[PDB]
Amino acid sequence: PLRLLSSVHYLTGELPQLYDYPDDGTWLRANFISSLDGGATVTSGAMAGPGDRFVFNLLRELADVIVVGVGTVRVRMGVVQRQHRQARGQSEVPQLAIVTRSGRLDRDMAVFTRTEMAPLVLTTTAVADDTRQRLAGLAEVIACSGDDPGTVDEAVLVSQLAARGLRRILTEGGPTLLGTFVERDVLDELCLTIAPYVVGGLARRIVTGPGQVLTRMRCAHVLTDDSGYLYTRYVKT
Amino acid sequence: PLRLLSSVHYLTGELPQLYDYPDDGTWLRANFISSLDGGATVTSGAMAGPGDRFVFNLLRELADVIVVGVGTVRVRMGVVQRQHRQARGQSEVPQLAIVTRSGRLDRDMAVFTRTEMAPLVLTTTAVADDTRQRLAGLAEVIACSGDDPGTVDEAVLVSQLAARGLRRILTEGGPTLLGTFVERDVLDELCLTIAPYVVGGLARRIVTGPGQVLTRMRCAHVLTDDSGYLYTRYVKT
Ligand SMILES: C[C@H]1CNc2nc(N)[nH]c(=O)c2N1
Ligand SMILES: C[C@H]1CNc2nc(N)[nH]c(=O)c2N1
Repeated sequence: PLRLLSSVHYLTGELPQLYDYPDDGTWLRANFISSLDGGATVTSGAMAGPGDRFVFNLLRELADVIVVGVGTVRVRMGVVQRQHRQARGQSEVPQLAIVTRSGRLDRDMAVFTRTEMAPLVLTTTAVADDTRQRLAGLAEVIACSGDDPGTVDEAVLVSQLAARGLRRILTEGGPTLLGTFVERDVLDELCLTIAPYVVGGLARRIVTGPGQVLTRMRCAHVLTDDSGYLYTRYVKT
Repeated sequence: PLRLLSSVHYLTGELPQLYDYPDDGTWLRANFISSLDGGATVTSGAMAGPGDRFVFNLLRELADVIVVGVGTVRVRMGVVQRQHRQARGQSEVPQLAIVTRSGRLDRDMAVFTRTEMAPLVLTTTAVADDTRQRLAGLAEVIACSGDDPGTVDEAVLVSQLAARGLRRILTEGGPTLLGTFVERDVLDELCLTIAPYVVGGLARRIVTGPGQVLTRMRCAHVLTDDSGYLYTRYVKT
């Protein structure tokens, strides 16, 4: 009933295929890293070696847009990355989209200053106009409310991105945003690097919040390196 | 730099070898299960299928003693298990050891009633005598203090078990106890079942507490089944 996994193929070229987005339709992929004991932070960078950086950069290269919660904002491509993106018919650098319920973003933000192009600000119908005026010249502000003008509806958010030709979506956090995607069951795929460390009880998980679900996912692949990291890809359902 | 893992060997007999304890010396192994998003509970049973039950029972079968914190106590072997244990020179059923700093255990406890043999109660020098008197007939009470008679020293605990011929140690929790083992760096091995679910932000991790470490571990193996569970074994350092 059990089978041993082992190294069977040196990844030839072949990696982007293992992380391909579907040929059509919207697809929301998350990429996170955690310790063996489920801790997300030490930031997570301390747990991330060269292999994980390689996967991380690849997933950014494949994405139309990278969606990030505003807590975490408090995107570089190199020549080859830009080439590959252009060949596949994408913008040279992926768009950044920042999720905020309050819209309380400052112009003086690091996020607005060191980019090639204006990020998207994804927010509610209720604060969209004022946010649009305050961020004039810096960001495109998009209302992502469903039935309730005072909240962000995750399915609507995803649809708003798709409607702008940004159907291949990547999110890297933070844990609150990811927790809402998981709670609302709009997360299509989780790529998770399992780092070979234990960190003890203090650290938070890769998801936080009040939500509680039991969403079955299918294991699409597990990669590894000599350092004993596991680079996993799981897909609904 | 990356290699693809895949199924290469149907586990013939062969499983206990993959989970062997060292031939001599003390060895503290933990066995836990968690979701992809690092949640330990839904209890953890809801995430545990037949494969995980099989591994769980095997690890109990291999152990000299199972150490559990008192929060979690609020051990069956079948004929074949007993045979195997006897062949390897072990007691027919592994000993249970309950860790308590306060010693505040009641005689009326479920843990004392449905067992073949008296559990060990691992506690402090300061409360050992009174605990010994209250639990007369039900438990052997062992003081596990190091320099401080009011605390449990994890290294001493492990040594007290070893001194009684119980050098092959398994712990299944709870998260506070595991968190102290991790914090004190006395955990030699973690067997971790990664269940193919996300559960959202509410659940706790497999470890809790104030501790914060960065302990590198080596990946000894990863097993899998058709359901997409990963049964991992990591070892210090
Ligand atoms: C901030 C986090 C976010 N998500 C991640 N995912 C992987 N795989 N590696 C990281 O360093 C990080 N950093
Ligand atoms: C109570 C927990 C304890 N540790 C475990 N480890 C595995 N692998 N499976 C479980 O159900 C459990 N149950």
